[PDB]
Amino acid sequence: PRYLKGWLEDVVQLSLRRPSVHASRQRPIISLNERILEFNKRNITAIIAYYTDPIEYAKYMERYAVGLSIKTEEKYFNGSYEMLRKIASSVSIPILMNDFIVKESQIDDAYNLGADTVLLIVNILTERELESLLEYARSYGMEPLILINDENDLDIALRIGARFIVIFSMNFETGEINKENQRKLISMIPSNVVKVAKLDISERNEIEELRKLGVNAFLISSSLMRNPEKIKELIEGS
Amino acid sequence: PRYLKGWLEDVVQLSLRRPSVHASRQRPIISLNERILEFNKRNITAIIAYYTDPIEYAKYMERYAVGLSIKTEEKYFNGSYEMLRKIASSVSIPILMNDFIVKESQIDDAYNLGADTVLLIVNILTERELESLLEYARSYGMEPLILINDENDLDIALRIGARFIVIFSMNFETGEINKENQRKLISMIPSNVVKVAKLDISERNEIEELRKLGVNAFLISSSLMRNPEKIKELIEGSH
Ligand SMILES: CCCCCCCCCCCC[N+](C)(C)CCCC(=O)O
Ligand SMILES: CCCCCCCCCCCC[N+](C)(C)CCCC(=O)O
Ligand SMILES: CCCCCCCCCCCC[N+](C)(C)CCCC(=O)O
Repeated sequence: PRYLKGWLEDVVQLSLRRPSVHASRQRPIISLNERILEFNKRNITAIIAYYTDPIEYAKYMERYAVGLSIKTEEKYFNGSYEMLRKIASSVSIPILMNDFIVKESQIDDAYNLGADTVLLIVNILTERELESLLEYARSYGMEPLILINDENDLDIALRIGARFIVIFSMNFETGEINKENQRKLISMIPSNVVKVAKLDISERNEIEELRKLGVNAFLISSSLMRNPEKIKELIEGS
Repeated sequence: PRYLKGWLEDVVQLSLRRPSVHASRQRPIISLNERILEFNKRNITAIIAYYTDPIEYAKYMERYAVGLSIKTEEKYFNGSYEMLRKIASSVSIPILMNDFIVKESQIDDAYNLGADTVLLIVNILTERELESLLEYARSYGMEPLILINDENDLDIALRIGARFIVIFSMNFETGEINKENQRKLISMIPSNVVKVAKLDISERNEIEELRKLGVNAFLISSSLMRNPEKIKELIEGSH
């Protein structure tokens, strides 16, 4: 990967050592990106539920969300592989594995655990690595969601042929999104790319303008909320 | 302008020396790109008639075309400023003045002759010139149609904030379009740009699939045909 600083370098160092799992999947892959496209056709707002017990939430969100985002990074985000595997086997909507993917065995894990795609982060990989890991996931039938954070990220993402892009424009220190830069990046992205905008639930009212801007789906974090129904009702009312 | 070679250099040097005109516009701007979006909303195929007796042709296509393109380049395309004024004073659908625009006075000419927008061509202009002519056209209420011919063109147009793009991908000596590169370029354009594809009338069967790729309108040349009813009926049939 890249040679970074601080906690990002630590989580990169740790992820490079992530032991792979013995596991086998319960169902075939459900394409997250194509389901988003089918939600667009049917004029249903496509929201990836960004989860931070987890089985209860996944059960509730299954009837409403276009897909589920499950954190598996262990040191800084309290995730686990077993959590993912349990969620993936008892739900039948696409599961996105959310982690710091730096080697091919992590894509094996995601696949063997029941995930339907994985997150790739341009800003921690070389261009060579990103194309190699993008093609490795596709070998399993997984179009990964590629996280872009700035213009250079997007240049690389389009050069290697990414079809599934999530736009952050976030400071990896604080965690705040520059909405202005996010809008910019979204507007530079080809229309044959499935575009996902990262939001917090407090900015839920930006959804409609972002749709008109070309956004196909939304990766929505619910901050400190714990009640799936209340999360869902707050999304619904906007 | 950029440095160029062949006939393209010649027409660009001729255009730098194009005398301006002093006419008075006889009706307000009718926005071509918005009318295109109106047609999209109504599921009416939007086609810009690429005219190539012209007043009879214009009066006839006014009922069906989303807009008209009139050539005003004089030496190679047999166009004239006076033909543009007479057509524009006679139909009520948007008019596109198609020329080699390298200076602001030509945009003045378009406005004063009654055109509703202008063509700008990425590959004959520097980036600064193109951004400058873009805003000057916008000073009159003309969102120009920006012509892109390759990926470097498209990169420059999206950076300056082109909202209205026509995709050619044409060998500028022969006039032949690389069809699969035209489709590549179409798909590289963000979804919120109004997209126009150049077509020959013999390619009218590609319209539906081009709509599916995200194309909003079609700049259709009718080749050698001389009967405007036959031209319309040939397109009417293929839908
Ligand atoms: C798998 C999902 C991708 C999103 C992860 C983005 C990372 C940015 C979030 C901020 C993380 C901040 N923490 C918790 C590590 C604190 C570190 C603060 C610091 O830089 O000093
Ligand atoms: C090359 C010159 C192009 C002139 C534009 C001719 C368009 C022909 C359309 C004929 C109108 C037929 N209508 C009345 C049924 C409308 C068609 C509806 C549709 O767009 O499918
Ligand atoms: C006229 C408004 C601009 C539209 C874009 C022009 C593209 C046309 C390209 C085809 C060029 C064909 N020609 C005949 C002009 C070249 C031959 C000139 C010559 O050597 O006689």
